[PDB]
Amino acid sequence: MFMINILMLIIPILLAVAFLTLVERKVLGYMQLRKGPNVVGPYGLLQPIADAIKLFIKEPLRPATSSASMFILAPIMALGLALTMWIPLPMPYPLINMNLGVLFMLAMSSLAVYSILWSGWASNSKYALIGALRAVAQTISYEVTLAIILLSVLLMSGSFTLSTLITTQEQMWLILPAWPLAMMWFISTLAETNRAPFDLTEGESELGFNVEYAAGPFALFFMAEYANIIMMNIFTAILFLGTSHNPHMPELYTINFTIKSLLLTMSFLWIRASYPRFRYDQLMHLLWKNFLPLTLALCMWHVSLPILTSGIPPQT
Amino acid sequence: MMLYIVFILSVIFVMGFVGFSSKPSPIYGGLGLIVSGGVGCGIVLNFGGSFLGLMVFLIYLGGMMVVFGYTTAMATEQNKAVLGAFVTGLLMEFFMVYYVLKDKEVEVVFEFNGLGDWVIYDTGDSGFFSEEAMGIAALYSYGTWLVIVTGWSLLIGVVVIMEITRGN
Amino acid sequence: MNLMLALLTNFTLATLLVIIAFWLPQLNVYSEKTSPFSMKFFLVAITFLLFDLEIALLLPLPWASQTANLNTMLTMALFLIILLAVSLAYEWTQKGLEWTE
Amino acid sequence: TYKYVNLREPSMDMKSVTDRAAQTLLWTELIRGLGMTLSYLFREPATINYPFEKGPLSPRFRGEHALRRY
Amino acid sequence: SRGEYVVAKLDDLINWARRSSLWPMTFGLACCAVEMMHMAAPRYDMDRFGVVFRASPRQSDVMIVAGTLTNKMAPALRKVYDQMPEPRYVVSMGSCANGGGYYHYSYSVVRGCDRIVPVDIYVPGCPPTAEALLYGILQLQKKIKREKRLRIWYRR
Amino acid sequence: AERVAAFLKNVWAKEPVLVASFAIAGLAVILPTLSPYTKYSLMINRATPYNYPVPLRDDGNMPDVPSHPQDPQGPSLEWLKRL
Amino acid sequence: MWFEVLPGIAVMGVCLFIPGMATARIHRFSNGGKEKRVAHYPYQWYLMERDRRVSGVNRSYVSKGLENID
Ligand SMILES: CCCCCCCCCCCCCCCCCC(=O)OC[C@H](COP(=O)([O-])OCC[N+](C)(C)C)OC(=O)CCCCCCCCCCCCCCCCC
Ligand SMILES: CCCCCCCCCCCCCCCCCC(=O)OC[C@H](COP(=O)(O)OCCN)OC(=O)CCCCCCCCCCCCCCCCC
Ligand code: SF4
Repeated sequence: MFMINILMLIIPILLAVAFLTLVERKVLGYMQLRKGPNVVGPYGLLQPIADAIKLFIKEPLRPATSSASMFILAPIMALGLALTMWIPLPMPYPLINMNLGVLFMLAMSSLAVYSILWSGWASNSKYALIGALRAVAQTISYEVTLAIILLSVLLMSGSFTLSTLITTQEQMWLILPAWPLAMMWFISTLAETNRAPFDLTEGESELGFNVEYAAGPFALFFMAEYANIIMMNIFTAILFLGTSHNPHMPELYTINFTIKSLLLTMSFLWIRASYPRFRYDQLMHLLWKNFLPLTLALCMWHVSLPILTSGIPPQT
Repeated sequence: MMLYIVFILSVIFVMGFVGFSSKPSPIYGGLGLIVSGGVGCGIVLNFGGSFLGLMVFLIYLGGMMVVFGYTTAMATEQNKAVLGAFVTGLLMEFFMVYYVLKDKEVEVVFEFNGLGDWVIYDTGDSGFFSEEAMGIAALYSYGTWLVIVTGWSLLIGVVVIMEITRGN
Repeated sequence: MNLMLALLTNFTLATLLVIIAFWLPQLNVYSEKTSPFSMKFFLVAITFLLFDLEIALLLPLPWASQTANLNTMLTMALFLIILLAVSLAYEWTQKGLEWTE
Repeated sequence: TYKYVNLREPSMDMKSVTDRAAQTLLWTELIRGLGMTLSYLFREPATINYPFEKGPLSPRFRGEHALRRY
Repeated sequence: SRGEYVVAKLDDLINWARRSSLWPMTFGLACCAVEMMHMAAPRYDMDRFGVVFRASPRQSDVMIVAGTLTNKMAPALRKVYDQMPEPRYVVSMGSCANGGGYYHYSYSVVRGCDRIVPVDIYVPGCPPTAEALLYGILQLQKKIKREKRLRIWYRR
Repeated sequence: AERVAAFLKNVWAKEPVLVASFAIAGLAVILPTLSPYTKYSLMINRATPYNYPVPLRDDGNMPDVPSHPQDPQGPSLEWLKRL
Repeated sequence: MWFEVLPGIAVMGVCLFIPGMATARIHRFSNGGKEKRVAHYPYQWYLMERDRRVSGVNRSYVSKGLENID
């Protein structure tokens, strides 16, 4: 039955990513005083399916890559890791109930930089490499704050278990005691996934690294990128917007937890439509000069606050 | 064949080492060292070390090895010896595997056994905690001296590297 | 075994889409088409590495708060974070975190 | 006549300085921008349903040349 | 079922996907690019047909030539066309691109973009209205709907 | 008295983020020393029974060690039920 | 109008509900109507393996009560 469980997790993820493209195009449209896809199927419900077929029957380029083996390794790694980051998520019961699940997601997330770096090499273009280096430097810089912020929150939880975050928020959301950390966690997730106002890769007039890809290989990078947008917003809701779990009616948890995860995913689309784009030197200064000093200071505060109130959580 | 998972991983561990030890282009050499690192974590996980195994992914693979690949793509300007060394490495691995799987005893400097790694595992545990985790958390209660010297060295690493790279 | 199947399925699935992506349009027959090291980028990577290593020493803090020597534990925990902030200040004042030539 | 566009002197009293500290730390003017896009989300879009609806024109419109008869 | 029946329906599925997801690469060279922007504007909203506003040359299915093609610009145009993954269509927008228009007799203007690249649709006007370019795009959709690639392969 | 006010009111205007960082870090180092509940953190940590309470062989002169768990002798967690 | 954006949200919302609903039901199906046992620490694993020996049938989730005691 476990094999059925894996497929009941993978296929719905891909379908959710497929229809996120539609929802993104329509929310952006109405914030721009237009409609978005409403011709391909009722209210554009067949638009995602048309786009998929079109890309997979379009001839791919595959230029004279310096390797031709990194060019095929990069999208496998991106999509393979993107699906792997879902297996420990409690919704409310994990597919894999890890003891160190929060640490597992950091570990797998830090490996996604290779697909950005490898695709830079494979393109064989000197300029495409520069774009890959800027993207890589952005991702590693902003996962410094992901690790420290996560550590600060877990000091009020007591473990790296993801399902213990549900117990921790059984009386109150962690957004209340730790809203300053939530702000810098939310922005740090935009920078990680190269989202506006942090999308210099897709931000033409300055550069992207996945420029030589077309057809199916391009869609694989796209699917992995959007599955990470949903996953990080599911992580945020679990971390800062805990949903009460009733063991007799687990579906009640899933409905409430999904609504929160959608509202946070739509917030990503909302923020894209509202602001201009950061300069490369300016998003680096937002991390090394503004977030990091506060994150380090709040880490000191959250190591000491539980001790001086007698509120250290249980180890188990 | 699932009882010898640790030995199978170790065999893949060695083959990766023969990969980048033969020194192909740095791009492929770093690729082979990532495979060995992942296999290396797999071995540590099956011995009960979960925090240590995951620390390999986060700090070694997702850390140092990213800096290695990052520096290679920017300062490396993207033969018979490589193939000769690579083939020589695999043959020695095959013979070492062949003999330890035939008579289950090999003597090369040390006396190695071939029964199986599972035979040395401890047979009793009923704790309400992770023994590995307790030891690592002791870094702050017992390892006061370790924390000071390690922290100072990391601080000096920042100072030293900026001095070296200024160039004037 | 469960975690092993989960990893096998995800990467096996990704490989299938990749190869059938490079071949499905090749079932079609389209006519053949025919025909500087930057120092600041390196310093970002190295600064991340030294910061990343110091994070490795802070991850076991949640377990370290369960000890009976909280006075000693809280003293060293604030020492590591303070030292990590001292490194940031040194780079900041020494123009390390700049992007102008 | 002329007017200055950007020649204001910001006040340096504590209340004013604290007002800009709250703006810097709590992102007040950025969230003021999110609200404007939220309002457009609930406005009726200006899209017309071409080809079943057409854009208005006037009797003076200049299109396809043609030759007339008496 | 007959082979001629499966191929007919497969041709309709690939045609439907291709004409419902036309991603254009717009060569905005001159005044005609302004009218192309009004097709993306809220009044007409090309995006609601599946036609994305902007696409990169390697992710694009149609090239819209909107403006005057000069002799100093022609080699760049052909290079972008040769790098478009197939299938690829070209829409010629405006008098300048169709035949040179007001600058037909100039020494520095290519008399029509169709002598540099193949052209599928010609949209007349100077400039064509944003509702006239949209009519041309929907005329390219119907042209793609009449394609019979699979029904001709099956009879080879 | 006026020098400090001029200095503080200038960083608060030009560098509000750094002013917040040092204030927060400064409280993390000071409050635990002055907090009266820091002693209860140690007592809670010492009260958690990870190990088995190995019994002591009885010699006769041990009036402070109970013969049964429910006897009144020995450490009491009454303070914890009320905290 | 804005409510024409909802149908896309419903499909995306339903696809994110299936993984959570499926795992909860499959666990109960495979564990005799109870939640899947959670064994993070060695002590919990020891009890679960003991339950496997006490069940008669080699299954951890078949519980034997007082009726199994003489
Ligand atoms: C009693 C003890 C109490 C201890 C704790 C006390 C805390 C007191 C409050 C401290 C300040 C709170 C920290 C806030 C974070 C400040 C970060 C910062 O650097 O600010 C300055 C920074 C930049 O400051 P700057 O650019 O204006 O200038 C910095 C300084 N100079 C002038 C020198 C350059 O602001 C930003 O982060 C830019 C935001 C980028 C765009 C983000 C879009 C926002 C979209 C809305 C999202 C809303 C949040 C959603 C959260 C949902 C979560 C579920
Ligand atoms: C006992 C255990 C704890 C021991 C901790 C000891 C280690 C501390 C580590 C701190 C982290 C390293 C930061 C050190 C760098 C300080 C900033 C600096 O480098 O100075 C730069 C600044 C430049 O000056 P300039 O830009 O030209 O003009 C405006 C300046 N304001 O020049 C300046 O004028 C800056 C002035 C000096 C900054 C002083 C910072 C003091 C912070 C302590 C605040 C504590 C308050 C807590 C109470 C809060 C109550 C609400
Ligand atoms: S056809 Fe008319 S509107 Fe278009 S570029 Fe030429 S002159 Fe300008």
